[PDB]
Amino acid sequence: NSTATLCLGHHAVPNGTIVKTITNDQIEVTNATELVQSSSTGEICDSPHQILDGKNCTLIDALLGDPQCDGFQNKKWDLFVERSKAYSNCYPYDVPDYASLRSLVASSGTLEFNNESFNWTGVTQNGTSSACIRRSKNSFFSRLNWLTHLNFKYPALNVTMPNNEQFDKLYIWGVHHPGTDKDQIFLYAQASGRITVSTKRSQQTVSPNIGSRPRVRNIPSRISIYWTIVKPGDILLINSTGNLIAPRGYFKIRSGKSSIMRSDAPIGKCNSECITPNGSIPNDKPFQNVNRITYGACPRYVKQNTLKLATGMRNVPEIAGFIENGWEGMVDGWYGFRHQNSEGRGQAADLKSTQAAIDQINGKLNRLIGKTNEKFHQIEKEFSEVEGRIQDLEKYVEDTKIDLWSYNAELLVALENQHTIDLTDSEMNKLFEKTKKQLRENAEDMGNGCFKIYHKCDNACIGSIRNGTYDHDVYRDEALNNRFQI
Amino acid sequence: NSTATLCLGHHAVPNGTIVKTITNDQIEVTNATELVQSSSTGEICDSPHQILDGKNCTLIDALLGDPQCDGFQNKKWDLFVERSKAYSNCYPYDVPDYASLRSLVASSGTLEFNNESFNWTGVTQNGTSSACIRRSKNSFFSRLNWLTHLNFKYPALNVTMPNNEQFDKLYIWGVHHPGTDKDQIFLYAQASGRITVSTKRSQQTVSPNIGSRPRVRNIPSRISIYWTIVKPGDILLINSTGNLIAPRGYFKIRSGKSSIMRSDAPIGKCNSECITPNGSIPNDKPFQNVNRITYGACPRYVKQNTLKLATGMRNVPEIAGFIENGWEGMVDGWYGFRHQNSEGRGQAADLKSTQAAIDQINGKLNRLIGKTNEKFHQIEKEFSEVEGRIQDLEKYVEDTKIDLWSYNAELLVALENQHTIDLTDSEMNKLFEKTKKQLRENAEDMGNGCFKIYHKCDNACIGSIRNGTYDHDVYRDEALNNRFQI
Amino acid sequence: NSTATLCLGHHAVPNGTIVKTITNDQIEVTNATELVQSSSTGEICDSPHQILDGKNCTLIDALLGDPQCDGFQNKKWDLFVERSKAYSNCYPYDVPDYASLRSLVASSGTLEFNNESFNWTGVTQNGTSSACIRRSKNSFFSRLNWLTHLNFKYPALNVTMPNNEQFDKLYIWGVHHPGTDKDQIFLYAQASGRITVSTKRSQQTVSPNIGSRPRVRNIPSRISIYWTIVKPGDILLINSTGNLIAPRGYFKIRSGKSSIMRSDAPIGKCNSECITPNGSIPNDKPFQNVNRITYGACPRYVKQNTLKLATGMRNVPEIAGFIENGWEGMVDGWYGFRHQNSEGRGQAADLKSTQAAIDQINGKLNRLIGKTNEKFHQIEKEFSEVEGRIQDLEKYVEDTKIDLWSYNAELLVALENQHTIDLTDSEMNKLFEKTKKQLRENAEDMGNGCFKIYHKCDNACIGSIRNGTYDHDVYRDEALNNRFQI
Amino acid sequence: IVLTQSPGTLSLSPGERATLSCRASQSVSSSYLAWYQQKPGQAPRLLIYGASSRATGIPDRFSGSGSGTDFTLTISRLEPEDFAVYYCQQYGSSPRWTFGQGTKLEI
Amino acid sequence: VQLVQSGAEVKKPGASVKVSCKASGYTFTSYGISWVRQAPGQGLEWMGWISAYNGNTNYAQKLQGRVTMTTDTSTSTAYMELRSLRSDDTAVYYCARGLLQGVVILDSYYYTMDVWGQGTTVTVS
Ligand SMILES: *[C@@H]1O[C@H](CO)[C@@H](O[C@@H]2O[C@H](CO)[C@@H](O)[C@H](O)[C@H]2NC(C)=O)[C@H](O)[C@H]1NC(C)=O
Ligand SMILES: *[C@@H]1O[C@H](CO)[C@@H](O[C@@H]2O[C@H](CO)[C@@H](O)[C@H](O)[C@H]2NC(C)=O)[C@H](O)[C@H]1NC(C)=O
Ligand SMILES: *[C@@H]1O[C@H](CO)[C@@H](O[C@@H]2O[C@H](CO)[C@@H](O)[C@H](O)[C@H]2NC(C)=O)[C@H](O)[C@H]1NC(C)=O
Ligand SMILES: *[C@@H]1O[C@H](CO)[C@@H](O)[C@H](O)[C@H]1NC(C)=O
Ligand SMILES: *[C@@H]1O[C@H](CO)[C@@H](O)[C@H](O)[C@H]1NC(C)=O
Ligand SMILES: *[C@@H]1O[C@H](CO)[C@@H](O)[C@H](O)[C@H]1NC(C)=O
Ligand SMILES: *[C@@H]1O[C@H](CO)[C@@H](O)[C@H](O)[C@H]1NC(C)=O
Ligand SMILES: *[C@@H]1O[C@H](CO)[C@@H](O)[C@H](O)[C@H]1NC(C)=O
Ligand SMILES: *[C@@H]1O[C@H](CO)[C@@H](O)[C@H](O)[C@H]1NC(C)=O
Ligand SMILES: *[C@@H]1O[C@H](CO)[C@@H](O)[C@H](O)[C@H]1NC(C)=O
Ligand SMILES: *[C@@H]1O[C@H](CO)[C@@H](O)[C@H](O)[C@H]1NC(C)=O
Ligand SMILES: *[C@@H]1O[C@H](CO)[C@@H](O)[C@H](O)[C@H]1NC(C)=O
Ligand SMILES: *[C@@H]1O[C@H](CO)[C@@H](O)[C@H](O)[C@H]1NC(C)=O
Ligand SMILES: *[C@@H]1O[C@H](CO)[C@@H](O)[C@H](O)[C@H]1NC(C)=O
Ligand SMILES: *[C@@H]1O[C@H](CO)[C@@H](O)[C@H](O)[C@H]1NC(C)=O
Ligand SMILES: *[C@@H]1O[C@H](CO)[C@@H](O)[C@H](O)[C@H]1NC(C)=O
Ligand SMILES: *[C@@H]1O[C@H](CO)[C@@H](O)[C@H](O)[C@H]1NC(C)=O
Ligand SMILES: *[C@@H]1O[C@H](CO)[C@@H](O)[C@H](O)[C@H]1NC(C)=O
Ligand SMILES: *[C@@H]1O[C@H](CO)[C@@H](O)[C@H](O)[C@H]1NC(C)=O
Ligand SMILES: *[C@@H]1O[C@H](CO)[C@@H](O)[C@H](O)[C@H]1NC(C)=O
Ligand SMILES: *[C@@H]1O[C@H](CO)[C@@H](O)[C@H](O)[C@H]1NC(C)=O
Ligand SMILES: *[C@@H]1O[C@H](CO)[C@@H](O)[C@H](O)[C@H]1NC(C)=O
Repeated sequence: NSTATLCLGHHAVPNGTIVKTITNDQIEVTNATELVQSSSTGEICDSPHQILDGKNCTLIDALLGDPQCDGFQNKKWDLFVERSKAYSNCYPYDVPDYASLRSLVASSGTLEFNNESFNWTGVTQNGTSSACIRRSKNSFFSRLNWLTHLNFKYPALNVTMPNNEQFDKLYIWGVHHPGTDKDQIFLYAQASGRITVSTKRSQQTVSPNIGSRPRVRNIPSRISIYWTIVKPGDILLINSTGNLIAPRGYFKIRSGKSSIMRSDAPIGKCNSECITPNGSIPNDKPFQNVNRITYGACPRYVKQNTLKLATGMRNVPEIAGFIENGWEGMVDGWYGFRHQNSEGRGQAADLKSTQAAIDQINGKLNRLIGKTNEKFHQIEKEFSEVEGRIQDLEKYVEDTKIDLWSYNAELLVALENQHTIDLTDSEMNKLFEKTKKQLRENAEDMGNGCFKIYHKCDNACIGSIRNGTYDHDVYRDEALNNRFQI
Repeated sequence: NSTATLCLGHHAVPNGTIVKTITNDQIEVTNATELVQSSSTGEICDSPHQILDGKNCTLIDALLGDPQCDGFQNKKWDLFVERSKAYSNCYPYDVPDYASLRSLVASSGTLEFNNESFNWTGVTQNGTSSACIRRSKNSFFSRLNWLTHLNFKYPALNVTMPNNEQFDKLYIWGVHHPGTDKDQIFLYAQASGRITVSTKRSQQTVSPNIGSRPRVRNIPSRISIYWTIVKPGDILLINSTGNLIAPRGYFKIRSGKSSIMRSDAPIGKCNSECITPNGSIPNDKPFQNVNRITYGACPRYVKQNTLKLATGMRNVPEIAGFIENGWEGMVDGWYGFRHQNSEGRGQAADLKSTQAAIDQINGKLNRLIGKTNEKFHQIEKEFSEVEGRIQDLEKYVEDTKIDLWSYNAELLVALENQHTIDLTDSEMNKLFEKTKKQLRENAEDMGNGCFKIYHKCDNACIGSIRNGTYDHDVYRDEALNNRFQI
Repeated sequence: NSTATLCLGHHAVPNGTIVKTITNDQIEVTNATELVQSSSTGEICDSPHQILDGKNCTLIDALLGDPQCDGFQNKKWDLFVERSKAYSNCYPYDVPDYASLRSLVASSGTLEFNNESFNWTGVTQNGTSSACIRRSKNSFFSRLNWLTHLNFKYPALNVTMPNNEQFDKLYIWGVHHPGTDKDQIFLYAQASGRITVSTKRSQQTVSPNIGSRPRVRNIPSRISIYWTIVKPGDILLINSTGNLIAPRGYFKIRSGKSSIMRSDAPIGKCNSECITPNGSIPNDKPFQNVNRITYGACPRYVKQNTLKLATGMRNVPEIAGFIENGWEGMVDGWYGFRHQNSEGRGQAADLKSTQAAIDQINGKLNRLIGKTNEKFHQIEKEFSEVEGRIQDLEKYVEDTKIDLWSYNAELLVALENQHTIDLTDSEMNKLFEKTKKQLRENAEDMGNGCFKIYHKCDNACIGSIRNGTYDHDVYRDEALNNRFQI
Repeated sequence: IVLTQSPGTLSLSPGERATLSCRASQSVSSSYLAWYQQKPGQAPRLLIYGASSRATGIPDRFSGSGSGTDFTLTISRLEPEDFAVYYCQQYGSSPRWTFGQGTKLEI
Repeated sequence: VQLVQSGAEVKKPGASVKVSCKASGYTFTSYGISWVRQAPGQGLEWMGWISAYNGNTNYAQKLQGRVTMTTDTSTSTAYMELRSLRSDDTAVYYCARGLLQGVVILDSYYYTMDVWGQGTTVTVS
């Protein structure tokens, strides 16, 4: 014929996906990726982090030396896993400010213990109880020394332990609370008195309180656990007349990345930087919806189950071009041309604009994938007891953090999707304008993303147009005679 | 004439609204809506939440059984409203960690109390005081039993109360601190001793402290209030030699949405999902500036007094089109056509592009209005007493949350206003390009948003152009004759 | 010749700056500014804030009256600077909940102290110790009164101090803990008993604990420091049988902007609204990377070492226009024209599009620069002791705040840079479309940002085009004869 | 999308509280969901617009609620005149509406 | 506000039916008109919507290519022509007020169909 049609357009797919934008809650796009990791593997992997599986022990039971926790002596960890099945199997005890000691040790990350020789004269050492059975024999906590009277005398103790090291020493000690006064006389041969443990920077005075308590493992008495930190150059002085559960030495306090987590997940074998109570998770996606409790290089926790990031163009499902619809028959790229001339129909993708759009999308993806924030010790996020004001503040802080990160994730995804669509529409417009400018006065814009080229134009001139080599001067006289009827 | 001028343009109003954008701090728009709720109704609604008006009674006074609070026995609430006029009118008392007990009960949401029969043998029961007058008779707290000596003997109590139910039991008990030694002997016939209340998991030991205190309601003595939570399967054991203010039973602990608020606002007949200390507010707008203390489905608190979200076009108030100014005479739509031809002048709106712009604005509005997040029990945000580091942390957390949400509100409004403006400019440009492509070579762009059509074009012709039915070829020869003189 | 070329373009620079946008991590721009303040001056400014340099004193030692702190009596401050060299040189003491009392005084902002006449009969006043040497004499804390027996008797004290003022009174008092029982008898002639300090709303009972502690300044004894706040209309009652370190009066509690900071920076003679532990910093930039501990109108603390905000155009290093590259030889403005005609080759700048771009950039800078967050008293952000759960929560809150503000800073900068680039590309396109519309049918778009004008167009012609006065009807016949060959 | 009616109130009587609900295959904005009452022989009438707002004159008992993917009509106390087929409506981004299968609430 | 539909129709398979809906009490061009099919038994199948304001339409995928909707502003009427009727199309056809047009919607009311016609009861075969 005397006139050719050259149409420009973009690909489409039979069934696209729905993403959210600033302007439209439901825009159909050719492709999208999930940015929220909604599921775990079900196992906590033993690497890269060092994980100490508490099995039947809690961290405090391992700290004190519960007979069932002998396998935890002098251990180190990056993450301590506390099981819901853990239980105490030793003399009943309580820890004032339990959460602080548990956090303190979990943060330290070690049960390394150095024995020290305390004078403890005039008293009987290594008291035992039927509650703590170690080797089918009555025992006591392996890191505590239950002192009792010697020959019906318990002289006042004034025992000095200087700290001549360069590190903080953690001393764990306690106070015996007998069930009855008869037990107080039997064990200490005197009135309760009081126990004072002090350092140059501190003092703690605890009185025994004799009285019956509900029996736990047939024991009506309790031991209260206290701890003290001795700085380098300081001195630990224990002044006690009875009811003292003495230290046997000290634990080291070190800084580090250690923490404690509560989880019943089995320990697996893999390399995964992010550990949650539900198991290790991939840390490639910027967000997760698995848990609130995390350790390592984890995605940020959000409340959305799914957030879809567009990675392609608007689908616009179905010669004519971009303005009317997309082209479902194009599989070699995202942008292209269709032709109708004296030879027949044709089609070829434009790969440079496809690659430009892909490069911009890949840029956004690189900015959003594998960019997690590594966190270690954090506040407790789940509670089993009603504690009051402190627990309420911890819950409020976490709820605020989660709501703010969920907002940021929703806004960020809507922002990235709107920019992806605007950029690929701009690229479509750039290709159309480039073709129009190349054609100069040899073609007219028909209004549907197509040019009417007013001259005979075989496949060679069409190819020249596609690759940017169309010389409008050679066809100017023919095009003007057909277009304006000179 | 032999030509016609077809101008495209958009509406304008005599007085627009000034909104903020990312690029322009003060851009005039044809319309805008307020996204910050800056006023309340002044009343708390009875619906949908159950509101318990504390009147003269604080939550703790209701918990203990202050005679003026007899009307609060076994009540339930979703929100407890504490009035600033409330005062105690019973035996003077204090509560160590008062805030924790108040929060604990407020979040429990019920004062349901179940009486239990404690052995209390060898002592007298139902002690009274002239400070607590119930029905013109000396009385005491309705949920406490003030025990005294019997026949000048107060034998040691060792009273067991097992927890055989499936729920946590909250026991409220206290310790009497007499004014002088004569009161201690008169009431207990012996030295203060100590009170130990324990469970299998924990113990609390409190010693009475005899001494004079400033008289409150002519009472020189005090009662300290302690509480314990007994888990299912546990046992409450009370070991006491005197000075015990015994429990009469237990309170239930539930999980739920209950909380406590301090407010002097009246309670009225209305329905609102958001309760503030200033009364209920609408929860349609995404943000509020009424208060930081909220309950229910409340907007997020921001510092901004106003945030205006554009819901329209740039105003640009005042033939010529959109390039020079807007058209103040349009009432039918937002975008349209104006023409001068051989018959006279005229104007008609383009309603499809108007609706497209409106639908996009409706989309933006849908994501903000009616998407309010629901919160219930939170930290305290206002304090009457100076306390220490915990109060400082609570204030810091709330100020951090407010600063971050105010930032998010400011950025969100600026981004959405910038996109609304860019969209309406895009719709104007799409209509202009549609008209230009439809006219093709029969008209020239004069640079003011208007086309000069180089042929006779009657009102049917202009209407054909406006509705997309213009036939390009019919007028081509005439237009070319006029445009180029052949 | 018979035609002329008019090229439109924009300036370029030999070496630009790399900035981040939403689309591209490293885009070179002609200019950028730093938004993160990464260094301090090294000195704290003493204006506009009142700064009290603690020198060798801590706030608590200034409060109690350590002799070396005599120069701090009755002082006020906006910021109290605690030095790392500070040490006590007086009787050894401890303060339960030290952090809270330090926060109380720091928030109050004053050491103003009023003396009160307490009855203190039957006892010897003004006890002294060799630990506290004031003016080469044994002394004691200047705000405390160490009471001892009189004539080997220490009658029970019941001393009333009503609060008849209109403000809260802060009373500081303590409890003596003798090293031995010989000291308890020597100083008090009787057993320790207990000390009760109470008001209508609260009571504190502390028992002395006799025992040896590690010697500090050769003293084996300690004083425990307690405080009470007496509201207007209330009464302070001190009930004591011995071991009382009595108050000498009260400190005022005020509300205000005062706070405490730990810093070894010198205090200079300068003016800065933002004080950090590293010294004062400029507060012009919206963000800082100097410290998390701030006082005053400070920028937000972020983790990023640098954030660069584009303040210029995309840099495209090198007739042809803006489609292929920028023009490095332009010095007059940002946007401009070049031409080649029968007279020669020339160049001129378009200063109205340039100024429009400058105005929009200035708008962004005015919204970002000079807007800071004024905050005064905050939580402690650095710790020297392992405290447990409370310290962990304070650290968690600060880490969350820092991560959220760093995210906000990163997203804000990427958005501002993306909008700046899009706006200046839009301004280039607006100038190109304006020129094209002005030329009408007398020129063709060459595809490289240049127009071929099909008539003789001298420098007066080009100037007419540049300033918007070109009349296309003057040259229309020549232009059509040249464009279409008749 | 597609809505699943999952009828849970097929047989009730006067004075009982209805728990009639609707589940969307995808989460939706609460502003785009509505409840309708269709009596035998009559055109459907709108009861609730949004998740919880009453439209025209209606008894106070017709107070519903919901969010996310799960919405409930929650008729406080039924009366004989309230037995009808109840439809769950969802508005999409495009000017399109979808209805559920309908829960028949009868004596 | 009232919507009045045409009366009952009986058609043979292969015929088309055009159902009218006249509006009264509100500006016709301020809202769209939605058409909904209530089959015997079964639930409510939405068929389509047309904007009286600007003439835009939206159709259910099952009926694309079969239903043509039109409005007449002067009469304030809407029409729906259903082509190639089959016996499966016997149903009561309702018209209802649809979306608000020409005004920005802030309230959730205007996303619902609050005014319904009577139902024409069209029988096919
Ligand atoms: C106080 O009461 C408790 C329980 O009422 C007593 O504890 C019980 O002691 C018997 C043996 O005497 C055991 O068989 C029970 O199992 C114990 N029960 C509990 C819950 O501990 C306790 O002995 C009493 N004390 C005194 C001094 O009477
Ligand atoms: C300790 O002092 C207080 C006050 O100085 C005494 O309390 C006063 O007792 C009288 C007794 O008639 C009352 O009228 C006053 O109203 C009380 N005032 C206050 C503030 O309590 C208290 O009795 C004294 N205690 C002893 C043991 O002497
Ligand atoms: C308890 O032991 C400490 C240290 O073992 C004793 O304190 C020492 O006392 C001597 C003089 O008596 C001083 O020279 C030392 O410097 C002190 N050392 C420390 C660490 O304080 C303390 O006196 C003993 N207590 C009793 C009652 O004997
Ligand atoms: C979407 O992109 C991924 C690569 O990220 C590709 O593997 C997948 O086939 C794409 N899907 C479609 C429908 O284009
Ligand atoms: C934990 O205790 C249970 C008690 O029955 C025992 O069966 C199990 O083997 C214990 N686990 C370990 C690791 O000791
Ligand atoms: C242990 O203490 C006693 C009494 O203080 C002392 O006599 C004895 O020497 C001490 N033991 C040593 C130093 O080994
Ligand atoms: C106490 O037990 C430890 C081992 O736990 C032992 O080394 C020490 O000699 C024992 N001392 C006495 C007095 O039995
Ligand atoms: C993660 O663990 C919590 C607590 O066990 C659980 O509620 C949540 O559903 C888990 N998440 C996943 C994805 O399984
Ligand atoms: C463009 O295509 C034409 C037609 O095949 C060919 O002759 C010409 O060499 C091509 N140019 C380039 C740069 O590929
Ligand atoms: C609260 O106390 C005041 C004291 O005068 C009394 O007048 C008022 O009636 C009381 N209110 C209630 C609800 O008991
Ligand atoms: C104490 O008061 C309660 C209140 O009901 C009563 O049931 C109980 O019998 C009284 N006991 C004595 C000993 O007065
Ligand atoms: C606990 O009760 C027993 C009962 O005999 C008594 O001997 C003991 O002193 C009591 N202890 C306290 C602290 O009340
Ligand atoms: C609400 O109450 C608080 C505290 O009384 C007040 O600061 C605030 O301005 C009040 N707001 C309104 C809108 O009344
Ligand atoms: C467009 O307007 C012209 C002039 O009024 C009219 O003749 C023509 O029928 C219209 N077409 C449509 C589809 O509205
Ligand atoms: C960048 O802008 C600053 C002013 O903010 C100016 O002083 C500087 O010279 C500019 N640099 C360039 C290369 O234009
Ligand atoms: C601070 O203490 C050091 C060491 O005792 C002393 O040299 C210095 O002069 C003191 N400075 C002041 C201001 O007290
Ligand atoms: C105690 O010291 C103060 C110091 O000003 C003095 O006024 C007071 O008289 C002294 N009292 C005795 C008993 O020394
Ligand atoms: C402290 O040790 C001395 C040693 O003689 C003793 O007399 C005194 O009672 C002890 N104090 C306490 C509280 O144990
Ligand atoms: C309080 O003072 C009175 C005055 O006689 C005295 O009897 C009582 O023992 C004192 N109490 C204390 C705890 O000091
Ligand atoms: C400020 O001081 C802190 C603590 O000494 C240090 O970590 C930080 O790097 C310092 N910053 C600058 C800019 O000096
Ligand atoms: C525009 O430039 C031409 C060049 O000769 C000059 O004559 C004319 O006056 C200028 N107009 C304006 C408004 O600057
Ligand atoms: C702004 O929009 C609202 C809601 O669409 C409308 O009620 C109001 O009249 C509008 N105002 C203007 C000036 O268009």
